[PDB]
Amino acid sequence: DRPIDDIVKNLLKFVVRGFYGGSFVLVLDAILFHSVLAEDDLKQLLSINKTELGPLIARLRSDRLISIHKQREYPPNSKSVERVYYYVKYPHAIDAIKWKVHQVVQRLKDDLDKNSEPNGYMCPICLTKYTQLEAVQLLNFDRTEFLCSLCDEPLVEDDSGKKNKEKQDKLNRLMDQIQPIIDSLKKIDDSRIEENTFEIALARLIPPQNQSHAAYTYNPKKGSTM
Amino acid sequence: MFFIKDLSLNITLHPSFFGPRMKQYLKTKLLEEVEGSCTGKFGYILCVLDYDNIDIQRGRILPTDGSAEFNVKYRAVVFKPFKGEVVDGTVVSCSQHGFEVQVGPMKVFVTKHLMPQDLTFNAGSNPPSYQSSEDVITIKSRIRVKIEGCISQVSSIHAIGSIKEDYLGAI
Amino acid sequence: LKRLIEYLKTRMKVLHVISETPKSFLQHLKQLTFIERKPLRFCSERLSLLVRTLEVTEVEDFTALKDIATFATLISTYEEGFLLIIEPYEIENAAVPNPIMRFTCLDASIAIKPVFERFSSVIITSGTISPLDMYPRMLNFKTVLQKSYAMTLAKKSFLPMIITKGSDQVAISSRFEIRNDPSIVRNYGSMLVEFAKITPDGMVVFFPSYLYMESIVSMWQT
Amino acid sequence: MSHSGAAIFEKVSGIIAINEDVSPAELTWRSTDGDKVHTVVLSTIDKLQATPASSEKMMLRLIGKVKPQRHMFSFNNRTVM
Amino acid sequence: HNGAPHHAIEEAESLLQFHVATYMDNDIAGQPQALQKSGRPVKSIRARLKGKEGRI
Amino acid sequence: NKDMCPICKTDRYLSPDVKFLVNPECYHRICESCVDRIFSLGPAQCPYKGCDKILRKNKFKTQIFDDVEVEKEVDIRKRVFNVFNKTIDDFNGDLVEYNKYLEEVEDIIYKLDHGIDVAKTEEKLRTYEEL
Amino acid sequence: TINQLEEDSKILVLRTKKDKTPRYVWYNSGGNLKCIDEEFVKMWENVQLPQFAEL
Amino acid sequence: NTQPTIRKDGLKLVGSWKKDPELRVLSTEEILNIFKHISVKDFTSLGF
Ligand SMILES: [Zn+2]
Ligand SMILES: [Zn+2]
Ligand SMILES: [Zn+2]
Repeated sequence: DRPIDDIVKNLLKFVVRGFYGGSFVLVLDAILFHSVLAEDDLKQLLSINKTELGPLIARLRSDRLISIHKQREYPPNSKSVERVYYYVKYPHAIDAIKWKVHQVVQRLKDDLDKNSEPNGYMCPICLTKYTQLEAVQLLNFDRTEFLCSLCDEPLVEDDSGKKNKEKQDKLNRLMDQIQPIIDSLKKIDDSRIEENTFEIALARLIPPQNQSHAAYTYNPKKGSTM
Repeated sequence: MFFIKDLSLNITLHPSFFGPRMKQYLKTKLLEEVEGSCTGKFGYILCVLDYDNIDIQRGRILPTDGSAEFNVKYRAVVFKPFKGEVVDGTVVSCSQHGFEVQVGPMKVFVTKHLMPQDLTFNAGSNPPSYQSSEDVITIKSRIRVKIEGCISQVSSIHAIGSIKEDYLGAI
Repeated sequence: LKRLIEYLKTRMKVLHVISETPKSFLQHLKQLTFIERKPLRFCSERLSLLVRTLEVTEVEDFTALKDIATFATLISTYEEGFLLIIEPYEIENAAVPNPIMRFTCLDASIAIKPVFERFSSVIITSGTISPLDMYPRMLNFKTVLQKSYAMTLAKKSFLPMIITKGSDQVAISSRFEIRNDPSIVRNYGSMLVEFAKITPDGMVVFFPSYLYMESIVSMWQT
Repeated sequence: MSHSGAAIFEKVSGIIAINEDVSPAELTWRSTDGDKVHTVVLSTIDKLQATPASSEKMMLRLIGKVKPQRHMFSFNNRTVM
Repeated sequence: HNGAPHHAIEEAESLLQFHVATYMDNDIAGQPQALQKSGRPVKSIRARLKGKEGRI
Repeated sequence: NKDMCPICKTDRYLSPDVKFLVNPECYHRICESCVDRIFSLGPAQCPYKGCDKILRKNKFKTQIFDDVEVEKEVDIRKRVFNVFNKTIDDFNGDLVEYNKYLEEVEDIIYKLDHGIDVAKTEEKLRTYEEL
Repeated sequence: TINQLEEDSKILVLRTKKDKTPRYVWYNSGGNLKCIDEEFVKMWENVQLPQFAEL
Repeated sequence: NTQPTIRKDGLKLVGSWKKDPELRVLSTEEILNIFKHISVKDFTSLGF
């Protein structure tokens, strides 16, 4: 259908294959294939456990990858269990992905900044850090070794600071692997993204099985001003 | 660097010095704990100006000690360092960690991470010092240091210096 | 030539329309890079000589290069009466910015001055040149005699008519911002249909702009 | 897009597709699980019955011509229907 | 982190809220109090502050 | 590359605040962030592969012409014409002498550009600016 | 066969935690499953994103 | 939006919306986000 929809599906697939485990890929591909899905639909298609989907749904909700809808309907047997519908909010998902990748690269830049300073001095008996600014006043009159205030122990040099090139190589290895994400968001930001919801995702659904316990038709109610 | 400032000190004069000439005792006690005293608020207070008239207020008897708390307001020359200020100096001591350079009242430490790599430490020579392919740093030798940072306690101020910036070092 | 082209490319990147004199352009050019007016005034001749002496068989990728030489010879030789307009937008409806640089003739007399000084007597004649005295002011030359003849007719051969309102007495106009108004479309359409019903052989219809023509034809066809 | 859509026929899920390029055009309902495939020939269609937006359950009825055949279709979206 | 139903999350946050509240004030109307192993109520902050033998 | 800084690898879409900074000596594309990273501690060698010439942080600037070789040309022009400030009035109206002087200074600018005979031309420039 | 197709990034396999036993197979319509190193996966899972309105 | 009636249940707060009633438990993080959305003059008028 929409090439932009195929692009954002590729976004979701690549980010879940890169930064998430295989079961997360399975549930995300299930939601991407069948647009609206309930918990029994996932348990039928994937043969997944409730305790197995627990951490998966929790992590995908915390990362704003899967939107949950708390609508209950009225079946003919009237056993209206509170079924939850798992769908995707495409602008919310791409905003969450963009924010997460920007925060990862900013935190790595800050780690590179905090690695850019000189090594410092460690006290291994007390396991205490010492920067170059605060170790000035702990020297002896012998002018030989850094003596701790508590342990009175010969301080040792930190191995930090010399890992500046290692963190730079980590940045290089992150940045070229995330290059498809940047190239795809270049096309996304130059395009218009429609705000989808449960009703919009109902227009492009694929049936998961023959008999679904949860009805996909929206039931309006009077007095709801959420 | 050097400033001229207006300071106030709370001096706890003991009742044992409550003589008719108590102003002289108060002045001597003021200059005992001001000259050379280090304060993180105002830097190293070195000398006191305007000796002919020093504004001495009415001293407060403490509610449980009986001693008189005077608020003496004076004018003095101070040496407060700032990070980003370049100062000259002379090296007073050296070690493989780096060298202590004396600027005014302050022993600024230039650490082994803050000189260019040409300078190397040696302890076989007397005195144990730093030498490079173009210059040497020994005791009582002129040098110029940039203050990268200073830490100020209630009664001690220590600064960290560097010579990695160009047009620094020995003059 | 290469650094002149790169200076022009640097002058392209702008967010607002810059209108400036050739002298200001040359002064800013000289301050930003060491290019004088004198080599610019011979740049086109030097480029022609260099292309001739190299005997290059294909010159199509040099063709736009000629434009630069033209620019290098125009804005350098003249300093009064011309302008330079740098626009970040060539057309307003484009999403992507497409900057353009227009070296512009403002004095219409500078091109026609060698004609009036070289030749001793010219006979300017147009069918519909009016007013007569506008042209000796707009073009710097003097006229020994000006007269516009009144054609003599036994009967009124041509019938000039002015239509200010439509059939329903609604005012009509061809201003560019009101080209989307339905009412003037109704008036022009009914007028053109009635005249086409009565015109014997053939019409010529003149519109003020081609974009206005496209809009009015699209609304007539819809 | 308009020619294909998820549907419920005889309380059985499936996909409605329009085989329009073939002559005559057909309405092919395909089972999601692969149980049964049924094609409706459009040359023997008599009446169509639709539901409005005010109806809660939205439902389509196809009545054929000669006992007339009745086909009874549930779509889950208003715009697709 | 390891995933739970919303009943379990609501129950855990209610238990945490109850623990914080009884740490701050054991005497809450309409609410059970925290009890010790010996069977006495937990002497909370409010009980240690209000009354005759409080701090004040 | 054209868009991304090859040292810190950051792209323009991710980091829109990067700026075009360049070394006047060896002319390598770099951003202001990397300049604040590596040369803030002190002078160092150029982080590109195959380049190790010494360069200073305060010497850094932005490329106006956006092309490397044209920046090379204009900066050699600035480096040469500061002391090569002769005009037609200095030659007392002699057009041919000024034209040959312009030809010679263009030739030495070209030689410092391509570096084919940089040594004697640099020595000539130093001896001229000493006067 | 499923094991060698899994490392080819052709199919997705659902395996038990007690032992690597293939039970259910889906089509891997996306890219490679090991495009991102494990330290960067930890870096991604450590970071957290703000709520809806702050973005 | 219509303001639901908020009442206390033990150590939690619940809210019932106006039926044109839907009663639901108000989460604490929602109240924290609402309080963060409160401008300075709003609680200055409230005395905070
Ligand atoms: Zn220790
Ligand atoms: Zn960079
Ligand atoms: Zn370089």
